[PDB]
Amino acid sequence: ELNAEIDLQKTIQEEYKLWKQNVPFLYDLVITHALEWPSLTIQWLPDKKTIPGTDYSIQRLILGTHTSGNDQNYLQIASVQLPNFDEDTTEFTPSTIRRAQATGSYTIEISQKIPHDGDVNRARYMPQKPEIIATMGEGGNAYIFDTTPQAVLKGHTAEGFGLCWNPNLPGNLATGAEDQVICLWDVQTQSFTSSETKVISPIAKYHRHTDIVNDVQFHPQHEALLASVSDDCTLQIHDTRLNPEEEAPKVIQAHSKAINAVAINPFNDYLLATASADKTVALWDLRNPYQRLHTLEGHEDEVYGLEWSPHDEPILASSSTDRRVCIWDLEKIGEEQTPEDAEDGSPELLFMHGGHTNRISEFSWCPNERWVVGSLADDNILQIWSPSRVIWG
Amino acid sequence: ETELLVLRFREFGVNHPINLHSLRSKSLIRAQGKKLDLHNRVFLRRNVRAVKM
Ligand SMILES: [Br-]
Ligand SMILES: [Br-]
Ligand SMILES: [Br-]
Repeated sequence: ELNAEIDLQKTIQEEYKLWKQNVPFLYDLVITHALEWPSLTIQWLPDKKTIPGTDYSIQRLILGTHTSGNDQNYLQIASVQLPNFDEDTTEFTPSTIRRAQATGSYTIEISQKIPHDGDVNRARYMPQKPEIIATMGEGGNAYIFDTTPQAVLKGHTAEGFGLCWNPNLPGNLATGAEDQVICLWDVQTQSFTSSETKVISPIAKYHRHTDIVNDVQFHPQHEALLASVSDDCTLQIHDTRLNPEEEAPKVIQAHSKAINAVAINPFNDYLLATASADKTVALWDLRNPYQRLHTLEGHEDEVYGLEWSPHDEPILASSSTDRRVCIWDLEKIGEEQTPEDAEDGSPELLFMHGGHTNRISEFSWCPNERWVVGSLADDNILQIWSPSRVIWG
Repeated sequence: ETELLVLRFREFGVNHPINLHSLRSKSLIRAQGKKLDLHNRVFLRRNVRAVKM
């Protein structure tokens, strides 16, 4: 055990040195930054601004804290000087707008710091109104903030990490927690003042999982479809218009071990992915739901993080306690490989990011750039990276 | 206060829906081919190459 800890800390040090040696041959962009507090959550906000007179743009990240002691917790918005490194994403013609260099200097400042009650287990901006952010906080309360608390959502009896807005019904929110419950909420920001904290109770509670509910997501094209995954090893599809006492119209024994994440494809309405403690990502056709489409193998430990590319239908990212973020290309499924190439894994494993030296907490695809990801680990390090276009183009 | 480990500028110049039924068959067919080629071999291929050389 002492020897295992010695060996693990040794292995990680060697891996990180080997990674740094190969970064020039793997990425078009790598940015690292030591945060003052570690964050459990990350999400890019939708906005990008080209800064006149500079070689960068300003893009923003939603972060949180988890002090877990007698220190104050905060919801944070960080502002990143994202260097102009891509001819395709920046209008360079006004030559006040310069191209960035490897010698340049770029900063990250905490642009907003809002006191938060408890660990920030997860934070998501409302898609229809990006100034509104929901969090999962102390004891299972969820909180709503207007960044330009406004509400507290009481219903959960244990902390939770599942939280998702409805992209087709503004202010509709779903949450899932370690109390085995999923709560639905109607958050009307009209009510918001600035003085008082409004207390909201759920519009519905689902008692359909028999263990911790780890993740929920609404279908991007159906305002009544909610997907949930749980430590009870099920993926469940709920029709929010139906009687909550009723069973979920479909219960899928998707894995034989805990399922940590669910991700619905933003372009293909029937394509869904689940990430599990069995070290695997499973793909599903919602029309043919009890028979898995494919298994994405490669991670060496539990898979926790999962997010489709916002730009390319066949591209999927996952993260794992094996300290890797992997990017998969579904179009390569079933191809043949040389024996040497197969040593790196399945052909659909397009790219591996191995820059983190601890458990990966969460990652988020940058919506305003080409193949840019922001990712977090336990040791306060934020990384903003982009694989070489030679690999994905 | 940020470390920039690499920057390589992307110069000027360089998206079809997935059919899920086709993906399912390709997954299953590839699995059949990889059990036949790699799993519990009945002889060592390197043995045959050595004898034929
Ligand atoms: Br969301
Ligand atoms: Br299809
Ligand atoms: Br031989």
